[PDB]
This record gives sequence, C-alpha cells and structure tokens, in this order.
Amino acid sequence: QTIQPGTGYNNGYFYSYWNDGHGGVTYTNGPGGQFSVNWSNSGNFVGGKGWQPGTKNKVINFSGSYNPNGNSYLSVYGWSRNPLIEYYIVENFGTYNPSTGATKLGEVTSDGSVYDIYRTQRVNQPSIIGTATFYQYWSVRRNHRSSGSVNTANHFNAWAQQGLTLGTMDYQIVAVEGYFSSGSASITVS
Repeated sequence: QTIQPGTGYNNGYFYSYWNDGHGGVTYTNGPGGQFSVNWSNSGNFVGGKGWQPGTKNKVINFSGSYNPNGNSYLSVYGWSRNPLIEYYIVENFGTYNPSTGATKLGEVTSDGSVYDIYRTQRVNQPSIIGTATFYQYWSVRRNHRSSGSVNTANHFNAWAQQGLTLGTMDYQIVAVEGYFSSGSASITVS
C-alpha cells in the first residue's frame, strides 16, 4: 500500500505524502487512520494523515510508535491560506529541536505539558501555493511523546494572543517529517 508522493483520501482520512525526490523513504497508508513511514538515508519528506480542510478547534488523537535516527519531527502539521502560514505542534523530534535559533514568543499549557511558541520565516521556499515567503508557527512540547491527544484550540488561541494570526485553514494532518535521516514510525490518527 506504499504510494507515490501525493495527496488524497484513504479510509475516510485525508493524507498527504511528499518528498524532495532524493529517495530512501517508504510511506504506507494503513486501515482507518493508520499510516507508516520507514526511511533510511532519505532526503526531506513530510507524510501523514489528517483532515482537509482542518479547523481551529479540532481535538486530534494520535497513537503508535515513532523512532527517529537523526533529524525528524512528529507533529500536528498544517497550513493556512491568507495569510500563508505553515504551522507545527511538535510532539516529538529526533536529533534537532526545530525551534533552535528561533525567537520565543510565549508559552501555552495543553494536554499535560508546557509548549514554547516560536515564529520563523521561509524565504522563497516551496509552499502549498508555490514558491513564497511565509511565516512558520511552532508549538514545541517539552514532555515528548508518541501518542496522546492534541487540543489545537489551545495552541491556535495562544498563537492569536501573541500576534500570530491564522487565516483560512488548509490541510491539517498528523505528520512525520524527516530531513536526511533514518527511522521508522507507525501512527494512528482519529
């Protein structure tokens, strides 16, 4: 059930699989909300299941295993149009804290941990509307985990209070992203 890069629907859930074409990634869709990624000396990829379009008060449940060997994240990942924003709610990462070198814009408590909030910018990088310059919003969990519940309303409200405004919501998935690393992960979304 391993597939090419692309999006669509599998077992009622929206999925989005993408990579830079380097190779070494194997993304598979499972039953219901299950999806599995296995990669060894890969390029950069983003894959996972969720909802298209996402909403601003959804409660997202994820469970399974996540074992990275290198640079990788596990997060609630999505975009917003107008303004163009790429947002992460990082639950667990590998060898690199994605917020390293980013300015901290506050904290929020949700689902049993404290999240630190950051903003970064991507200049002329690819996006859901083509090459653009856009901001990234990060909610990085302190107590890492590979299963549990995410109340996005807590993060989206905390972001709004600090001056980080989301526009119209695009896709919103539980994604495994990995940049030139190895690992395996099997996540079930609900």
